[PDB]
Amino acid sequence: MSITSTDICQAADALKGFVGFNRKTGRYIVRFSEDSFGMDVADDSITPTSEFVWSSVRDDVMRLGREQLQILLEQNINERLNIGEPLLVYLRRQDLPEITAQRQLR
Repeated sequence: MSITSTDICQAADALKGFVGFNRKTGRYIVRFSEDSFGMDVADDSITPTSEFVWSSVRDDVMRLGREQLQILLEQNINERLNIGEPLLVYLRRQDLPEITAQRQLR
């Protein structure tokens, strides 16, 4: 339960599932079938939680918003989404203050 190494950044990829806002219960829920929702859910609101935690502030520069994890906390299913242990600790403290990912080809 201690803070991990840079691998913490990679553990953010371990999270799996497609989260979407259902108008039936009126909440943001996670499913594994994108085909499950018809016209009751906006497809733009359906996003893989893997990339949902990444907030692009530039083109190729994304910042990890750990507050996104609180939305997963609403679901309360840690094993279902597969939240890494580095992610569990990241909710509290961090090695990298904000996990930043950027790729350039210049």
